[PDB]
Amino acid sequence: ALLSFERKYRVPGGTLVGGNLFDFWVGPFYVGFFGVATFFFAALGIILIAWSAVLQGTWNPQLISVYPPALEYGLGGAPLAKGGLWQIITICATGAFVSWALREVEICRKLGIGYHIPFAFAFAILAYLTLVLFRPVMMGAWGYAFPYGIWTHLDWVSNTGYTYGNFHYNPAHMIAITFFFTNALALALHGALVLSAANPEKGKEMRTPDHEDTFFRDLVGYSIGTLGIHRLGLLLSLSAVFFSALCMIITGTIWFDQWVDWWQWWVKLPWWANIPGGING
Amino acid sequence: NFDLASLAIYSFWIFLAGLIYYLQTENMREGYPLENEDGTPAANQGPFPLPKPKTFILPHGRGTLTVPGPESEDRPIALARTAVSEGFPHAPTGDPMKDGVGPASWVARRDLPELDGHGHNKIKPMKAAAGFHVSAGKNPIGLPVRGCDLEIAGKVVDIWVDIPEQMARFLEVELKDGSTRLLPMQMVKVQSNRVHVNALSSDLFAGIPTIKSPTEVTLLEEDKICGYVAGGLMYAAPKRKS
Amino acid sequence: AEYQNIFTQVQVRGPADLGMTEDVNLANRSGVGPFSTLLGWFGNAQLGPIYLGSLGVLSLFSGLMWFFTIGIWFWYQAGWNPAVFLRDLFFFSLEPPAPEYGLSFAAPLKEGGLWLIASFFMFVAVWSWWGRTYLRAQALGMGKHTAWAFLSAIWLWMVLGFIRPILMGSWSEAVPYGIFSHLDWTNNFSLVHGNLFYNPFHGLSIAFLYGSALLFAMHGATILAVSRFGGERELEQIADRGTAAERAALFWRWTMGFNATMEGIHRWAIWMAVLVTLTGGIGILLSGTVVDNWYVWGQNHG
Ligand code: BCL
Ligand code: BCL
Ligand code: BCL
Ligand code: BCL
Ligand SMILES: CC[C@H]1c2cc3[nH]c4c(c3C)C(=O)[C@H](C(=O)OC)c4c3nc(cc4[nH]c(cc(n2)[C@@H]1C)c(C(C)=O)c4C)[C@@H](C)[C@@H]3CCC(=O)OC/C=C(\C)CCC[C@H](C)CCC[C@H](C)CCCC(C)C
Ligand SMILES: CC[C@H]1c2cc3[nH]c4c(c3C)C(=O)[C@H](C(=O)OC)c4c3nc(cc4[nH]c(cc(n2)[C@@H]1C)c(C(C)=O)c4C)[C@@H](C)[C@@H]3CCC(=O)OC/C=C(\C)CCC[C@H](C)CCC[C@H](C)CCCC(C)C
Ligand SMILES: COC1=C(OC)C(=O)C(C/C=C(\C)CC/C=C(\C)CC/C=C(\C)CC/C=C(\C)CC/C=C(\C)CC/C=C(\C)CC/C=C(/C)CC/C=C(\C)CC/C=C(\C)CCC=C(C)C)=C(C)C1=O
Ligand SMILES: COC(C)(C)C(=O)C/C=C(\C)CC/C=C(\C)CC/C=C(\C)CCCC/C(C)=C/CC[C@H](C)CC/C=C(\C)CCC=C(C)C
Ligand SMILES: CCCCCCCC/C=C/CCCCCCCC(=O)OC[C@@H](O)COP(=O)(O)O
Ligand SMILES: CCCCCCCC/C=C/CCCCCCCC(=O)OC[C@@H](O)COP(=O)(O)O
Ligand SMILES: CCCCCCCC/C=C/CCCCCCCC(=O)OC[C@H](O)CO
Ligand SMILES: CCCCCCCCCCCC[N+](C)(C)[O-]
Ligand SMILES: CCCCCCCCCCCC[N+](C)(C)[O-]
Ligand SMILES: CCCCCCCCCCCC
Ligand SMILES: CCCCCCCCCCCC
Ligand SMILES: [Fe+3]
Repeated sequence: ALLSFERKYRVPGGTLVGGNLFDFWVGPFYVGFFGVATFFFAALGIILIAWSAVLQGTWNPQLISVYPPALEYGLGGAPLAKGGLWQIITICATGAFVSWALREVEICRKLGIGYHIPFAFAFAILAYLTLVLFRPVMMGAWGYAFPYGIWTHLDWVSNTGYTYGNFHYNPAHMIAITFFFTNALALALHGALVLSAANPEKGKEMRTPDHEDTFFRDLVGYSIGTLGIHRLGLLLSLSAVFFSALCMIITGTIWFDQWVDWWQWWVKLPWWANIPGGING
Repeated sequence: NFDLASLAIYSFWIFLAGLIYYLQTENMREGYPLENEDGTPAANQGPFPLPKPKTFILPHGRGTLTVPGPESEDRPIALARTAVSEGFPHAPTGDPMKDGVGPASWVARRDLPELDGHGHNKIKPMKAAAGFHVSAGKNPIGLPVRGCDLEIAGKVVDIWVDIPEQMARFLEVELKDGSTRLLPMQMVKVQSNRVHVNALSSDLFAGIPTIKSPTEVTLLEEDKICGYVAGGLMYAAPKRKS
Repeated sequence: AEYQNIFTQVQVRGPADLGMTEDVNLANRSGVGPFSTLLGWFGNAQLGPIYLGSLGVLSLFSGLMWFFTIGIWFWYQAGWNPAVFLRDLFFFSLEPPAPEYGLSFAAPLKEGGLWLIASFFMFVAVWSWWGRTYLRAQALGMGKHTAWAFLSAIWLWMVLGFIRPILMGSWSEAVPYGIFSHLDWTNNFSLVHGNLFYNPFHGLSIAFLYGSALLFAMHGATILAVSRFGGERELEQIADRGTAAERAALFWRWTMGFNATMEGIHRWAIWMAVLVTLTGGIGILLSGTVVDNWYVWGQNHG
């Protein structure tokens, strides 16, 4: 089934691999070679999760957890039930994520649009790889990575954070959080602005983009504009995930203490470290 | 075991499901009902119903829009089925750039210019926009325009500006025969000595659709222009050198 | 390397846009400020004008008072020493009254009274700012979506500083005014309540915060990818669908099986973001009033 305007876009071409072999749709879904590759990695990764759920002995999805190998295995291979399934699932998940991004590229080419979307998606893949590949390898063991379970991966977050005191004090973590908050603020503002112009007061005609700019200038003295707000949204969400990965790649590799210590440099500079009173004297 | 927190979280999940059903139906106001590839309505429309119609009152006396409503392309589509079963590409029967299919597609928008809040034309050539000038970066005007065949197609003679947003939207380019075409700002590179256009070779510039007026561009025209230029990425690829 | 439309290539400038008039009292609009070429590479270069009526003046006054009340306390904690001020700036904290004072407004100045005074100023500043977001939209004849969405952020702030302390019986449950101290407060809150990761409303709040970054990345990228067809002119694309809106929709339909409309994506957007603080506020509201231990509560409900 097609959207009413869809037929004229459903032309051949745009594939990166395989010519017209996989150039077709299943329902709404475009396939392409990397659609086949995505299905392959996804199916196999989901089978292994099923296998690992049998080894664990439960069908409850809230209890299934696929753990990486013990720290003593270092960066080596592990037996399937002792961390090996986690290793293979990580390969499958990586394969599926990258295949997904390349399928998006093919869709971009067939439609003649820019490649922004798979480019933005790559930041998320990078952040995933920071936690399961880059940081574990830099620390020397797969077991520093997180487990694949709904609740166990939260326990991992809490365990990892409190290892370094209050993780709040990690300064890259502060910047990332600021981007996450500012993004959600910008998203609420942007969705509200457009809807308030398309759906004005009762008894009114549709507003114009000029009304959107006037509203924001009246409110705060500046309107970033219709193009700028979508550039800003892209930059805010990507910068949040960039500093997220930065704040984790440096933890346990170039920094091993409680993060509150990082600021204690500012506290004990020699020209005021000893001034009595305040908080630090 | 039914404390107030359990009541709250169960309640939220009921609300969220209703919110999702509402959001999905709101997003079916264009393009639905689904059709078969022959254009007849599809048997399986999914589990969400069409939303009841809503009306927008367009500013400046342009009428009303009611969605959803009976849909129509209002243009011929030069494509042919390549398979009895559904799911396969439809192939161009003619010249897809000139016929406006695939990534060269355009939509039959109203043949009227977009207006600003005051009812004046939103997009005007700089040479008719009192006060407007380049303020930073390379002024392209008078630069030579170069296509993906590394040949020269013409020179920049004006900039078409979004007045309300103070933004360059189109380069007006004069061709060897003395006529002009609009080029989308988003599809060009302003360099120190030239404007480079990767999407088209020099000899496909004259096929860019033309506008009826030297001082305004309609919504229909913008779509034809932008669709044509973007379609060069797939359909001018033979003439894309190095 | 193809133009990506992340930064403007060529900036253009015209006479300053003084804005739509509608029912705006033009007496209260400022003049136009300077154009910023630096800002003009990313968005609009024009600064101002701004609207400053009674509510905006009341809001800025209350807000400065709030700021200055915290600052005076910070100077007092620094023994009036400017070097101690800069050195320990992030460590100063204006804390709420001690639990002994309950909900009384009779705490001495240096033992929580200044906190109550600051909180009063911040309460007036935020609520009058809220009234401003409503009246600025009303004066242009716009929907009230911005005021409604702002109420969601206000809800979480009201729960943290005011509604939960009241239900608990003590101002000492409220959040201190300090850079580091309010981070310490946040961490202690989770520890005292048995691990906030097991508060399901916290989990939901995180899914929408992540979901908001997911969605703005998707939407901002989509619009930039179709800006070569004028896709950012979203209002006229709502009133008269163009190939930008069609290609945007078809990208996502072919990718994940369904899609939005130009109007409808902004309904996904507003709800994704407001649900962050809506659910968050409920999660905090229930902590200590109804649930003492989220982990233990979690174990007895699966
Ligand atoms: C949600 C659970 C916690 C909490 C947990 C965290 C954590 C964890 C972090 C922050 C961070 C910050 N939080 Mg806090 N925060 C809470 C409630 C608040 C409230 C409030 C009204 O309730 C305020 C004003 C703040 C303020 C702030 C900022 C100092 C900073 C970045 C916010 C941001 O991105 O804004 C988006 C909005 C904008 C960017 C617009 C401009 C806003 C300006 C910057 C806010 C100014 C506040 C204050 C006047 C600044 C003084 C600066 C000088 C020291 C004088 N938090 C509650 C209690 N908050 C991060 C940080 O950097 O901490 C040091 C951080 O890591
Ligand atoms: C007690 C715990 C500690 C702490 C310890 C940590 C630790 C430890 C880490 C963080 C990290 C993060 N923390 Mg912290 N953190 C604390 C308190 C906070 C507070 C707060 C209000 O107090 C906030 C706002 C944050 C905020 C954040 C973010 C900056 C960041 C998570 C986002 C991210 O990385 O996304 C990145 C996005 C992804 C990883 C998603 C990738 C998705 C992939 C590409 C695709 C998936 C596809 C899927 C399988 C397919 C599904 C198919 C469909 C179902 C059909 N923290 C406390 C102090 N925090 C994390 C971080 O930075 O990671 C880099 C991290 O590891
Ligand atoms: C990013 C920083 C930390 C981390 C910290 C946290 C914290 C802290 C929390 C979560 C929460 C969640 N995280 Mg986690 N999480 C990390 C990495 C991941 C990865 C991954 C492959 O990288 C995935 C898929 C998830 C997935 C999840 C969900 C179960 C849940 C809500 C996410 C959400 O809505 O996001 C936004 C995305 C969307 C709204 C789109 C939909 C995405 C869907 C819902 C994901 C489903 C995945 C499915 C369960 C697994 C695959 C099934 C296949 C059939 C094999 N996390 C890393 C280690 N995550 C929250 C929770 O409630 O956990 C119980 C929570 O409180
Ligand atoms: C040890 C720390 C604890 C923890 C303790 C808490 C606590 C405590 C709280 C949160 C809350 C939040 N947590 Mg938690 N959190 C932890 C781990 C995490 C992790 C992670 C990866 O580990 C993540 C991603 C998060 C994420 C989040 C957010 C989803 C949520 C805050 C939403 C928001 O936008 O607030 C930011 C928005 C606001 C505070 C609203 C502000 C609105 C007002 C009106 C603004 C006034 C501005 C003022 C006037 C200044 C103006 C300046 C001028 C403009 C210049 N937490 C661990 C388990 N978390 C909050 C929540 O809702 O919990 C359910 C909360 O209170
Ligand atoms: C970089 C900014 C943000 C971002 C952006 C972003 N995400 C994106 C995109 C973009 C631009 C897409 O185009 C793409 C998409 O298609 O969205 C609809 C995607 C997407 N982001 C997704 C999820 C997601 N994004 C997240 C985050 C973010 N995405 C960032 C905050 C998060 C979290 C936790 O924050 C999640 C869960 C998907 C909906 C989608 C990618 C879909 C995909 O890759 O499909 C192929 C894979 C499969 C069909 C299944 C693979 C299964 C594995 C083999 C087995 C399971 C492995 C897994 C590790 C188990 C995990 C257990 C958990 C409990 C830990
Ligand atoms: C949907 C949830 C998200 C959300 C939404 C949201 N916030 C909002 C809104 C919405 C929909 C608004 O409409 C409103 C707004 O006006 O935005 C422009 C607001 C807003 N959210 C703000 C902040 C904010 N929101 C946050 C969070 C969130 N907001 C969530 C993530 C956070 C945090 C901690 O994450 C912060 C810090 C403000 C920018 C604004 C509310 C303004 C307000 O209430 O002001 C009252 C106080 C004053 C006017 C004076 C304060 C005193 C200071 C010394 C400043 C004044 C000095 C000088 C005049 C200005 C100088 C500094 C620079 C700005 C130049
Ligand atoms: C302005 O613009 C905008 C829009 O638009 C106008 C938009 O919309 C959007 C989009 C945004 C929204 C719609 C808002 C809502 C979205 C969110 C809230 C974000 C959260 C997203 C989700 C939670 C959904 C995620 C779901 C996913 C990831 C998809 C699930 C995946 C599947 C169910 C299957 C995946 C399909 C695969 C693997 C690809 C290949 C397809 C297959 C089915 C596999 C291949 C099968 C085979 C091998 C069989 C082959 C058969 C053969 C050989 C025989 C021949 C067959 C024939 C019959 C032809 C945005 C941003 C936008 O800003
Ligand atoms: C040179 O220095 C000068 C003097 C110029 C300065 O001004 C220096 C200024 C500073 C150093 C600024 C310092 C400011 C900060 C560090 C701000 C940090 C603040 C936070 C991190 C805020 C955390 C959260 C705050 C909260 C949750 C506030 C809650 C407010 C309540 C909702 C209000 C409830 C109302 C009450 C209790 C009053 C009741 C009265 C009624 C009428 C209802
Ligand atoms: C036990 C149940 C607890 C929760 C109770 C409700 C659960 C079921 C509700 C689900 C549906 C929620 C729909 C929310 C959005 C409704 C918006 C609407 O229809 O009216 C606003 C209106 O201006 C139109 O918006 P605009 O056109 O943008 O002004
Ligand atoms: C006591 C302090 C807390 C007050 C209440 C806290 C919870 C408030 C929650 C607010 C979120 C509301 C939904 C946000 C999106 C709005 C979508 C919508 O449809 O809004 C209705 C509005 O279009 C009606 O028409 P207009 O007013 O003309 O725009
Ligand atoms: C004196 C000037 C000082 C200015 C200080 C700003 C105040 C702080 C707000 C930041 C949020 C900015 C996010 C912008 C969100 C705008 C939402 C939107 O869609 O705007 C698009 C454009 O404005 C349609 O005309
Ligand atoms: C986690 C939030 C995602 C909710 C997903 C809602 C799915 C909508 C599916 C609608 C199907 C549309 N279709 C294919 C019939 O056209
Ligand atoms: C408005 C968009 C809807 C997105 C739906 C996201 C679903 C996330 C579910 C996370 C589960 C949290 N918890 C604690 C209830 O399990
Ligand atoms: C035995 C070593 C394999 C452990 C798993 C490594 C993770 C793979 C990352 C992506 C590779 C394509
Ligand atoms: C939370 C999981 C959301 C997954 C939704 C996928 C729906 C695909 C719709 C296509 C049906 C033909
Ligand atoms: Fe938008």
